[PDB]
Amino acid sequence: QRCNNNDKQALLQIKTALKNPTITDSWVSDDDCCGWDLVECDETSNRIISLIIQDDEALTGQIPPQVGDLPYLQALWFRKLPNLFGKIPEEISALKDLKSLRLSSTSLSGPVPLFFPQLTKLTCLDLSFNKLLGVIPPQLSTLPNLKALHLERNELTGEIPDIFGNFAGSPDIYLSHNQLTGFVPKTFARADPIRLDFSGNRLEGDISFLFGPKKRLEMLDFSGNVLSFNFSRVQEFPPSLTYLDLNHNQISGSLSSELAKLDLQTFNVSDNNLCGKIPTGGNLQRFDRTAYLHNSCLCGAPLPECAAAA
Ligand SMILES: *[C@@H]1O[C@H](CO)[C@@H](O)[C@H](O)[C@H]1NC(C)=O
Ligand SMILES: *[C@@H]1O[C@H](CO)[C@@H](O)[C@H](O)[C@H]1NC(C)=O
Repeated sequence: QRCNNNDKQALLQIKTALKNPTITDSWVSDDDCCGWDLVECDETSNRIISLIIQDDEALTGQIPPQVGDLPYLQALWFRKLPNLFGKIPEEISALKDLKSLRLSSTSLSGPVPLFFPQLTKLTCLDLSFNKLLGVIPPQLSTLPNLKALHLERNELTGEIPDIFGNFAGSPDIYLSHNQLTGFVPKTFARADPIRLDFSGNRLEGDISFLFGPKKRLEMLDFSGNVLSFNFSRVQEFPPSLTYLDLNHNQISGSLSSELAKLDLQTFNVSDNNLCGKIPTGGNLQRFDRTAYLHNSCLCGAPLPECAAAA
């Protein structure tokens, strides 16, 4: 045939372990498993290289450990399974060929496991919208080929490890809606990511070293933190910045007039300690007043005109 018998028996184990959910109805010992839904075989090796279990509210239990028994997996997705619980099983460490691991929108908990650096082909690592706990493993920073890391919407505490600025190739990082504390590491000055989303944490201090004219940054969201620095020290911006959200921080100083050279699509500095005139140009008078409310003394279009004598 085509379907490898060992890949076949592992899939039949996983089906059994999940209590024959409906989404595995295609998994019949009649038909070649390469034919089945949710899975993909390689063209040459004919091994299972893909398993996508998604969007099934009734599916109850843990990640079956027999996922470790599909040794040629390149993509393993468990997404939008609210009744999936327990911890990420240690067995995923034997999946040396994964490029895409997405375990997200589930009730997976415990610590972020420590074996991910060993998964050297990883390009996408998405553990987002779970109940993961404790600190970020700094050694994740050693993966050589990551494009994106999603740890957003868990229950992670502690600081951003210094070495998280040193990912080879500067992948996008999403840490938002956790309980992270301390400063953004200055190692991020040397990183060139396209997107960063650290919003809804308890981060403090400065991020001025994230901006600057040779960076390829397009999207920055640090809204809902306690950032406390003088925005006047950012006098040049990454030219392709189109999304900048800093609402709900303790940022002070004033808006550089260099902001008017950006094609900003999204812009929000509401609920800060900013002062002085909103500069004229670019898209700045195109944002409605809600991008600028709850500041100390910003004035001008679209806020009311500057009134020094009142
Ligand atoms: C903030 O930084 C700039 C230059 O880096 C300085 O000129 C300015 O007065 C400082 N602002 C405040 C409010 O301390
Ligand atoms: C800015 O943020 C506030 C708070 O999240 C929100 O209510 C408001 O609509 C936002 N405005 C813009 C223009 O993004």
